[PDB]
Amino acid sequence: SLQATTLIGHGVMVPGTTILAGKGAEEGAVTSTTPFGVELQQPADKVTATITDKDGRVVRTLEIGELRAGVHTFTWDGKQTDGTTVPNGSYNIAITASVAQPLQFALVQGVTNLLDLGTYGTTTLDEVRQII
Repeated sequence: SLQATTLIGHGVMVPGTTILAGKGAEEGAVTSTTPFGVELQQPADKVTATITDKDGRVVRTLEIGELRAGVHTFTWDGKQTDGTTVPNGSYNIAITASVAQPLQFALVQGVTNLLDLGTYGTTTLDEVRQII
């Protein structure tokens, strides 16, 4: 209970592929995206990430590179392969390495112990790879 409860209000990286893109409501707001990650059981020589929009169109392919085993997180700049910035909305990442567990950002909204992640549903504490 103590360990679950102090996560409320923090972000967690959990299995999933979702990235959210958007702008703040303030003047001058630049598009930002919620972090993504990958868990590797073995170290990786090359790491590639493909990002699709809701229609499933590839808007960017990322070359991540060499990564040691374990948990890693990244933030996409929200720009397409042609330099333009993507509309506000949901995007999905697919990651392959040479098994890869993709990680997505979720906000902890409460507890039930189970973490309530809102839209993402629930997850147990052990499925949390990183707290932010």
